[PDB]
Amino acid sequence: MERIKELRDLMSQSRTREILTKTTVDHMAIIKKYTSGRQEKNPALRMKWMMAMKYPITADKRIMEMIPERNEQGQTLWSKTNDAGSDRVMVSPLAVTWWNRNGPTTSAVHYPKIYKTYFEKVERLKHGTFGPVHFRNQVKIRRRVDINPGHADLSAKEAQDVIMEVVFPNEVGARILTSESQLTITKEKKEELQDCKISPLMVAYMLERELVRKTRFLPVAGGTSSVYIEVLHLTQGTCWEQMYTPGGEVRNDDVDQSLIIAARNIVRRATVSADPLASLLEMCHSTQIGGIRMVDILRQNPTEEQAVDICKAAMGLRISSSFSFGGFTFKRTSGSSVKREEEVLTGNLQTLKIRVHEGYEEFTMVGRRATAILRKATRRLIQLIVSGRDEQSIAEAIIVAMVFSQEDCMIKAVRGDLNFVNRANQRLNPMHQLLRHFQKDAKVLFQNWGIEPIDNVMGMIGILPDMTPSTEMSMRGVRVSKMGVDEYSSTERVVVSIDRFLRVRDQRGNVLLSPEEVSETQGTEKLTITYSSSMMWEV
Amino acid sequence: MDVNPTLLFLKVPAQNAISTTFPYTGDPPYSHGTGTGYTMDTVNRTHQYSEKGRWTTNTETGAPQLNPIDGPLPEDNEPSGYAQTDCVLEAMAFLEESHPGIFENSCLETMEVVQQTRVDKLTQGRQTYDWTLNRNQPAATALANTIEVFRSNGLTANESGRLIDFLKDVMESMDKEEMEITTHFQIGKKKQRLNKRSYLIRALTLNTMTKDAERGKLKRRAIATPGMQIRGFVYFVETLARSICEKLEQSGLPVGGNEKKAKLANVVRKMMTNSQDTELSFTITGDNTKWNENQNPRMFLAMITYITRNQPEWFRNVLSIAPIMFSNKMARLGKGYMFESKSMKLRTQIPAEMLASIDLKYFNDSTRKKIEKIRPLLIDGTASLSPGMMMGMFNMLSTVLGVSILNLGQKRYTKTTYWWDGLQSSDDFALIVNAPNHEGIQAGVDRFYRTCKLLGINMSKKKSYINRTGTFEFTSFFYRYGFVANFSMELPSFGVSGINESADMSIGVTVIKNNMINNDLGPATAQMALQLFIKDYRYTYRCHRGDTQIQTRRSFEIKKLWEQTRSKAGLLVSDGGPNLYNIRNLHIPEVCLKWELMDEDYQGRLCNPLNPFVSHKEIESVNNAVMMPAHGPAKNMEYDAVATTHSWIPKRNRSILNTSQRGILEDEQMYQKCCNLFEKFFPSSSYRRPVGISSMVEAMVSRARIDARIDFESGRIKKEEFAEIMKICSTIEELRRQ
Amino acid sequence: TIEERFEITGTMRRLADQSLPPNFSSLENFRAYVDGFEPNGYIEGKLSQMSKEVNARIEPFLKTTPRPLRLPDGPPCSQRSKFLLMDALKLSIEDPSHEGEGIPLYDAIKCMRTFFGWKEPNVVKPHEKGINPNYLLAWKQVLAELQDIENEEKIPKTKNMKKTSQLKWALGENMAPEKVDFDDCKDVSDLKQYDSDEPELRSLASWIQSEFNKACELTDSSWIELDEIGEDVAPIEHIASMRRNYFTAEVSHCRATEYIMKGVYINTALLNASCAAMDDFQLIPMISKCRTKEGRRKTNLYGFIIKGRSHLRNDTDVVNFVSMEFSLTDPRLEPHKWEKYCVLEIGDMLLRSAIGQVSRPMFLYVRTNGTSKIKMKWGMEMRRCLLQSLQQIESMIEAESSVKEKDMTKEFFENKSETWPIGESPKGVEEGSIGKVCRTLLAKSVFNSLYASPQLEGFSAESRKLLLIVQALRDNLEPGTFDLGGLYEAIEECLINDPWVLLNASWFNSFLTHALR
RNA sequence: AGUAGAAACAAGGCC
RNA sequence: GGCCUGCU
Repeated sequence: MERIKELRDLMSQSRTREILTKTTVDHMAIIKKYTSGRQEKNPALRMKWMMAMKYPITADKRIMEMIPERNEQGQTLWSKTNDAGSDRVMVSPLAVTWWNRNGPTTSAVHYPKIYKTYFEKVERLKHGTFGPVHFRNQVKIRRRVDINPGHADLSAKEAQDVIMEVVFPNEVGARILTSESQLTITKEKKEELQDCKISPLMVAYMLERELVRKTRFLPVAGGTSSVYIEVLHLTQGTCWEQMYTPGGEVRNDDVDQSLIIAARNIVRRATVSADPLASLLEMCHSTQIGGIRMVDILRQNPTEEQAVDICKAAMGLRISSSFSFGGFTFKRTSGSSVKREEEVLTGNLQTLKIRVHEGYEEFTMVGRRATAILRKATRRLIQLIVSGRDEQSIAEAIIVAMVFSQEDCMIKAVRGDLNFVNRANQRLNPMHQLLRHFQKDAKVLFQNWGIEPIDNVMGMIGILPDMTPSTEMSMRGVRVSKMGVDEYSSTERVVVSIDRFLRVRDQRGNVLLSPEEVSETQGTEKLTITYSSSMMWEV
Repeated sequence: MDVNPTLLFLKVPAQNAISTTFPYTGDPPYSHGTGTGYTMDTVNRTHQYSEKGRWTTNTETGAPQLNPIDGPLPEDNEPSGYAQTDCVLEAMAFLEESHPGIFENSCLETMEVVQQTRVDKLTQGRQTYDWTLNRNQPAATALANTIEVFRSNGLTANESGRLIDFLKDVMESMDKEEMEITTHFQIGKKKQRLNKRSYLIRALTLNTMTKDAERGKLKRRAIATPGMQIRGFVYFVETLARSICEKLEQSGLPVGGNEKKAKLANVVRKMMTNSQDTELSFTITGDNTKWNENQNPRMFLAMITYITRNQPEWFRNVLSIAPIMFSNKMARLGKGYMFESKSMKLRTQIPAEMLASIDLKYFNDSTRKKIEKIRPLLIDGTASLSPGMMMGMFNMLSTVLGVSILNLGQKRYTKTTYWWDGLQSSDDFALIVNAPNHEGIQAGVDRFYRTCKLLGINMSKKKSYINRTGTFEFTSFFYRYGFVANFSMELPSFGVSGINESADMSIGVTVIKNNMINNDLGPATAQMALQLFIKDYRYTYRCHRGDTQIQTRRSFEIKKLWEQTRSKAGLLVSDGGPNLYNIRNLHIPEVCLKWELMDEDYQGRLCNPLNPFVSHKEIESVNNAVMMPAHGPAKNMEYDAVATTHSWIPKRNRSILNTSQRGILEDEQMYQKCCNLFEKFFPSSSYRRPVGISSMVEAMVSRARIDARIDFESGRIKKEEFAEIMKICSTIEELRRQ
Repeated sequence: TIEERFEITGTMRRLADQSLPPNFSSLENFRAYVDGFEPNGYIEGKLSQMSKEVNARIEPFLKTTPRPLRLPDGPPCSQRSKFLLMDALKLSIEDPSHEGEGIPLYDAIKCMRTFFGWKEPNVVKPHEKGINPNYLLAWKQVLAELQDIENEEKIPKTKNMKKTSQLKWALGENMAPEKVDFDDCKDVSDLKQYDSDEPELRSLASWIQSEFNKACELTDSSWIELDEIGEDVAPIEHIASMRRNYFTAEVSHCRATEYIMKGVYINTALLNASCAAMDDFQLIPMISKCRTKEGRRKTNLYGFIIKGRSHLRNDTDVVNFVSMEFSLTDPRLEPHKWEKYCVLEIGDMLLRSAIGQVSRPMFLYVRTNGTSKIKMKWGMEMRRCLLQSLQQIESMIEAESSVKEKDMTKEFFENKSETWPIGESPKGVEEGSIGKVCRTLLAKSVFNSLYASPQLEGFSAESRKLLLIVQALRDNLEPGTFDLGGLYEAIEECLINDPWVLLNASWFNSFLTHALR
């Protein structure tokens, strides 16, 4: 009633009539931003300079009927003068503290619910457990780490529609919330905020912060989880490590680690089946995680892992920028390449066809507990530097780079029974078979690679056959460095194809993923994975 | 003994103490008066570095333009803007050859953006030269005034609410024989007309200003601000250029400081460690002199034409328009000049527009020479600036050219034992050239210099040097066998930010935590930063512990609050309470840190929605503060904070009351009143900007009708009220139609 | 389906045709040329034709290559700071009142009453271009006003000043010229452009080095009391607290921290009086609260300021004020340092002497000065110096703790074994402990804030580059340049008249002399 | 006068 | 003498 009367006044006024008739709804935002007020070039000087004047603050005009004109000492608390481009009135800051000492009171039980994230941060810190300070060289690796620790893994656009459906259910538009996760999130969030009386703009902002995922490049050592990055100013330094345990855990860490385990198990089964893709799809449909189905997470969740990527692509979803090989994630960074479809022999005299690439090319190898950088040419490796944590990590990176190089020094180092076919005359992949052969131990590949000199620049460490650092002469091209750059986080989402046997391929024709790159490791899910097809023990 | 801190560098390397060489604790140098002199100087310089070019007279603007592209080749090591179109195109071709499909994909992305993009995004911008008032005005104010003048003249396609339609309207505005603008005096307004040439020079012109708070230079520089017509085309061009630079491992401009450091470290390591021990490798940590002056918009048009190869023609035109306008861009001279008569003891402000006519008795020899050189180019108070870019509007395309020249040393194109690679961010580069001997290094650096002078990219010998690989500098990042912390660039961010009490507290603690994360700030230094920030906070905002005897104008309310409260550890530093912040608690706001210690009465007074102090306008500004970093571009600081009674907005300048444009305040007031009513009708007007193509009143009445019917069917509204509402709905519709 | 149609036509077509290389007349022909363009070895061809003279020959950089930096010649440089640094004197009352817990005017009256020995003031060192009797009359007016405040029952929190001709002159009142329209003043003879010339050249003097030497010295008082922080719960918090305790112990007794506090107080007071009372003149005492080593708190009065009017619009607009400071330093032993100062003789002082009592005279340095909003804002934040300095120290400490896997704060701060070159004696370079380094960097930073100028920024950058060239040479990384004498001319382009910049240049010359060996 | 340094303040407009 | 403004 009050608003329509205001409209009565607006339509009666000619100037208002002008603005209302000519302006469109599209320009309402522009007219919301229409202001003479220039933005402060030096805000500090202008908030230091103004706080020495009477009436430096502004407030709504209702202050005139809520706060008195002066306090007991006689200091004036508000004036009748109005702001420049507003109806608001100029008031001193003593009206604020007066409000805090003599103003109306309310019930702030809503605010913990509103600012949920901040209170989980406080509770996690209050219950955390510190330990010994360990002074030691800190190898800080720049890496993409999620900052928000209660993020429901929804993008800004993805979660703004859930926020609207929760708070503004009639202004959602054509966007239909397909995913089950979104509908559960909607109902649950709707329930807590049934009567919240703070502000729908700040309720929406809070829900955005809580539900919207956020990632930020940060130098990280030690733990990478989300609860471990909010305290990165406290756990990790340049010369000191601080042992610390979060008091709590978040659903996103569990959702991620359980999705990874589920997809790994699914792919492991699907590989031995007759039609891996059909089995994979049927398993992905008949399975769910923590009640919410897994496909919802698969469309909703961005996660970097070979099995998750295979699952997503099999569901026709977008995947990572560059290929995987031997459990490591390679991203090319220079040069072109063409395959050749050529033939060669081994040291055990077995003949094999492979595809060797052309041109000089640089690559950014990546992994779980290591990192590396590679430069090579047609059939020829040029150099490989590694930045792993443990020595066996550097060994893994070096053997992976040598197999990837397709050098004859590696081909002519194969000794023993290495069958390049299955037990039924089925052609396995040569590269993967070499990588499994050289994974028992590569003594001969190390003793046959070669040696070169080094300039001893940067104090870089030498290579190790059997734990013998050599600081002046070492294998050719292979170096080791303290500290790595990670790099791969930026992702140029590439389009791809998939074979029946789960061979991912880019638009060109090269191979990007395969069921052999997924780990052989057997983990234990953090959230309960529930599979209902006929037998509840097959995953 | 006389003390000398520089001798400290005889034991500690210069990179492990470089913070000592940064005098960032004192007032930054500022300009005081007009920037006309620097504008004239820059125009005459950029017309000097291209003087062997060809002159022309524009048939549309009448301006004399100097075109140096495909001009003669340079003969000395002085600056030159004679870029070669064939060489730029060859650079682009080799870039595409080394990174295939990059231009196709970038054009597809930018086409999607063009199809999706809207007009409201132009409100998110810096100061913009309004061409209706000839005055710098906020981006939204300038956009609104331009839209109003367009609709008053006849250009009305923009109701579509698309940026490309606003650009079509800008293009059809130029083919009209007379615009109609409005001018204020002192209170009313007056209609005025602008023939085609006048409107053309107003749409193509740029405003000029002096750049304050710049660290590292004795002499002041000028900067430009474009109008509303160029802003959309330059936005689209920067979208394309960002999309391209994102897919290049050699660019560094679209990424942050940490990604710059990552790229730099990978490149220096690659050129050092990956290269063989037999090869030598040398790093030139260089800069480019007169970068913007020598960057012709015609070669940017060539780059846009190449990048868009085999793309739709509409996309080609929309991206070509911006280089076309920059090639013809004009520069407003500035504020003018002040003249003092000492004998008569008086001062006088002459506007710059009279300089075309003013006698030259009143100027010093330097200014006399500048005016004499610029007068031929002066047309109606503005100087034709065709021969070169003014200040970094096309930054990312320049970075693309730098990455092309850096990519032309891949060793497939040099065809020689030497090669090179590096990282370039506009006006700053690091180039590691690897070669088997010092003759190869010299040949590589000579070919780099020469290939850089054939593309209009000049290398600063004054600011570049070559050493062996392992130590270098890039954008004040000092790499010495690993990156090193500086902390002197980040020093001006360690005080009160000047937004409000809550915001200043949150920003200070978050800046401390960030400087702890990225720039290796220590634990003791972080604690000291907390303590000093809190002292400055308390002294600025007049909020002392409350158990003190500091007599201020705001010491009485704080004492009453201190005495009223039983639990005193629950008060905020803004209300006269203790400081519970430490290293463990840098990631938590000041309201959640103190929530179990607060009294329920104080807790409910502080956190109250009915307060007259808290106002929030849009979701974008709720917790984001534009913070200008020193020796860097103005950034945006996300600051986690809790909405309390301390989260006010501060007052406005209030000088506009004494000027002819005083009636803009009433427009502001009505606009905000109306928008508040619309938000009442549409609750989500603040969160999500409304879209459609309907006049506001029709939506208002339609929502009123829906609300009334719903309320009557099952709500408070009774039949009499519903009838009255529907009667007014009909009355309003009739009034609107009339 | 609707096909999009973005058509260039009319004016923006013609402007389009006039925006190409010179051998083209239409965008369509240029676009066709590009679409048919295929690389055919064009860069190499043009390159060969391009003359050899265009090159980037690398000039080697050796020990004998870098020459010293030339400094300007001219009359000696004069003090620019807004208050006296080493020549300052303190009256005290020993009152247990924290940093701000007082009424500045009441504190000032108490710190002035404790001195007996006042005489009729007379001028000792005149201005040589002004009228010193007006400064004398202004001093006498300040004394009269202080006695008036004393007589009045309640000390005013803020005192206004009368607008006499001495203060109207000394504060620049009715000195600006009137603003008129150019069409009403055209034929005036002396109407001309503002003077825009090179600043007056000035050579380095002996005093900025003694000032820097004394700024790095210890003192008999504490100058920093820090806000409270939370209780330390983690071990790294205890480590940080012990580090900070060492830092503050070494740094709290240092003249640089005294200058930090002086400047912060003075700029706060000046800004607040300027914003609050814009038309009135205002008396502002210079107060600083220390705490002697025994533990008693002490208040200290340095003098008085008299803020003129302050109708400051731009951040560069100037507010004028008259500064008066007590001192014991005779102005007739370094008169070139006091070019802009008037110096009176106001009293006598008997300090604790073993040769009876000395009775050294006591002078008042009076001057007109000015400040801006930005200079005030940046001088209210001199505490940032404490951060930069201590941060660098902490960096060093951590850089050594990383090498030896153990905490090393105690060894450095107590055992004093490590020594960093921190200044050259006639015998040679002499090294000092970590505390001297801390105080030296603090004094550098404080001075940089006090004497901040564009010359300092420029010189800092252009000498950073040369420092890096010398470091590349020191690391045996065969460094080289392309135009080094020009780079020197670019460094020397910034040495004009600023004492701090000339001193930094002298330091750089000494560093180049002692390095490269 | 002073601040400051490539152009400004050292108050501005309105009655 | 009275009001207005202090980045317009």
